[PDB]
Amino acid sequence: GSHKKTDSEVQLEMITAWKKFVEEKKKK
Amino acid sequence: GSHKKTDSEVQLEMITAWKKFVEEKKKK
Amino acid sequence: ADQLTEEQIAEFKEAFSLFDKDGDGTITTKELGTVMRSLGQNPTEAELQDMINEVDADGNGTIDFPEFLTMMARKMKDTDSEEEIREAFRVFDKDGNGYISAAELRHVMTNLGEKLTDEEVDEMIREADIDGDGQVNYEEFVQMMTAK
Ligand SMILES: [Ca+2]
Ligand SMILES: [Ca+2]
Ligand SMILES: [Ca+2]
Ligand SMILES: [Ca+2]
Repeated sequence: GSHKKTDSEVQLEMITAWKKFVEEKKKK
Repeated sequence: GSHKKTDSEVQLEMITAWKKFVEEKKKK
Repeated sequence: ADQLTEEQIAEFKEAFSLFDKDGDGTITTKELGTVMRSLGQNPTEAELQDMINEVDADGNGTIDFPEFLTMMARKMKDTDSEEEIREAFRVFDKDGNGYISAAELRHVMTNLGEKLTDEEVDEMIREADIDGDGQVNYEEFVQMMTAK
């Protein structure tokens, strides 16, 4: 039930995505 | 040909993981 | 566009300062860690190094004001990398008109092997779409990654 996106959260989730791409490849 | 990966490849890695945050966060 | 104004400078200044609560002016792996920790997640330090170091010109880990604004705007371990972004746009596109369409994003992604719906892309366009025409130009691309 999101009313409005907060600018800080968009950056933080986009930084979480950076962590995700590395994690997925290097999973050994 | 190719050996080391340029910006384009890193950007494909990010954009996939970026779509992944939308799934994780906002898919009921 | 035939005149610049300090609005851009002030915007970028604040967007950096948000993450750099310390004051010293570096976004290190500890800085990244503490932010996630406060909220309620505990990262793996190896990954925190990598995710920065792909882009970082120095490859030092301590990302100062200019090195952060590089990572935001310029991007990649090259010098004047606004051109490298303009080139990245042309790879993704099948035209290159200072934009990136939703269809073009679906194509270049799915080409690898990923049958996923377009609406998931569109959510993270209209999270911060300035122009409002179902594309992503230079300014919109940076500003969406640098949301303040
Ligand atoms: Ca610091
Ligand atoms: Ca630096
Ligand atoms: Ca386009
Ligand atoms: Ca647009």
